[PDB]
Amino acid sequence: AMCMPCFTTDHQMARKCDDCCGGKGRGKCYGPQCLCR
Repeated sequence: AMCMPCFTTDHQMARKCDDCCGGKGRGKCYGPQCLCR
């Protein structure tokens, strides 16, 4: 499912997840998975 992981130890996990998913607000970190909308 995931675009990439979300690691809480990476304080920029939400920005990286957005980058994976195409830009601002497009990715959500839901537990250990970055999921694209």
